[PDB]
Amino acid sequence: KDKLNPPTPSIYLENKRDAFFPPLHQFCTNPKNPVTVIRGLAGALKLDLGLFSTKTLVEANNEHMVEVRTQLLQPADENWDPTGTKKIWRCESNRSHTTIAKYAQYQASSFQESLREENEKRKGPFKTIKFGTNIDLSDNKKWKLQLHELTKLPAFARVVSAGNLLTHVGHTILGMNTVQLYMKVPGSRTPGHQENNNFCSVNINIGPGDCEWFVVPEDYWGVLNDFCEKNNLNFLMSSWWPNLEDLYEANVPVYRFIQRPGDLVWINAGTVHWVQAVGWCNNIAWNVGPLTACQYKLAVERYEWNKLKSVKSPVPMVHLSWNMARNIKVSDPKLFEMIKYCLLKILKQYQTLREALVAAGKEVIWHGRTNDEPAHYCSICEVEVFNLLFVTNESNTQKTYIVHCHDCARKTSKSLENFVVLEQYKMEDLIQVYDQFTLALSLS
Ligand SMILES: O=C([O-])CC(=O)C(=O)O
Ligand SMILES: [Mn+2]
Ligand SMILES: [Zn+2]
Repeated sequence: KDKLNPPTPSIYLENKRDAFFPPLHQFCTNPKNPVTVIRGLAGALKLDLGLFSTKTLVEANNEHMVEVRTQLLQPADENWDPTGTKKIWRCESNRSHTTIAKYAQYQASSFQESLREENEKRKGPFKTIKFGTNIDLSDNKKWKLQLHELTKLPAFARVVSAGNLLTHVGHTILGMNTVQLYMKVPGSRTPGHQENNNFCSVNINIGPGDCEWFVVPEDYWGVLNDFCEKNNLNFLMSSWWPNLEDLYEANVPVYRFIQRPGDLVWINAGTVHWVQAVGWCNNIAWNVGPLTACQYKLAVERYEWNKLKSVKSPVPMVHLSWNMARNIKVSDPKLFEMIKYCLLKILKQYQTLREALVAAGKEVIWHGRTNDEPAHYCSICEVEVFNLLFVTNESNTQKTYIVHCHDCARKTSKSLENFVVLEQYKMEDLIQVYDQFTLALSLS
């Protein structure tokens, strides 16, 4: 079908007015648009992209860490097995570390070398390339001018804003509410994925070269999960590059487009995507969580799915849900009912566990909390642990407070005789927050 190759939802900005025009924000967060390409964004705002050039980055922090992926240079939109016999989903992508200064040297010599081949005149085997990915730009003292430039964006796309759920988590989540940088040569690939806990994402191409994007709507993700499983791949943990002919056969629509320097790509919640550099360029990216029923719903879904698959959730959705109820006036009835439902479930589970402990003669110790203290995860299984913390007698005395969930503590110590139970919130107080959480009136 032509319907299997749909057009790209696109918007063309000329000036600051187009960029701050409220219908732009509405268009991006509309569930019907899996992706929005905002063309000419940096030009419209007069953003100085030179602050993110490789020359500038070397001058700023030349010894900064870079994660290196070593890959094969594949043709166009395909992925072949090493021998060049057939197209397969598994990608080769070996990891190591380098510095900005050393990768910059490779990026430049790569370009010079291709200029020479181009002046040498006239199925693989395939060449090896290196991709510099996941560069951490969270430190405001090291990247002051870079981070300040991104505050020039319209509020809905900023790393920090009052309407961003990730701003309401209350603590740093590396690479989600902090910026990541990518340094590339032609063929550099980001393999197939959904964002952490299905949060929206923003990506800006610094240039000077182009990137090519491939996008599949959220509601087809189960089909791609099946494909991975049938090819001995973990959808969440493995590196895979979809065979477009497999997808077409399975009637999965694929959005395909070019991202030019200064173009901003908005990836909506749960949208599946993979990317390759066409030329030499850098990119920057981070996550955003719009206050919509759609975003909250997909975030909760992936949170629960990650438990089944034994994968850690970077976003602590229990911690976040209480913060929303404490600090955010919710005027959408669907969104309000979703949050209320979740809090009620947390509250009942917490009540059940607490009374089981008390009925069995186990002391609950009042421990309390520091404000802005991050959520806790189980030191063994990495599930989020809220309020009732399980700590060993020894870690307690030493004041190390190494957190365990109830299930892991039990599996170790049958009657919890090796543990103490710490409580961070009084029950009356959580009941109060829940009770005072009501639907606000908005006429919008
Ligand atoms: O390689 C990049 O530009 C980062 C990327 O694909 C993404 O935003 O998922
Ligand atoms: Mn992404
Ligand atoms: Zn555990």
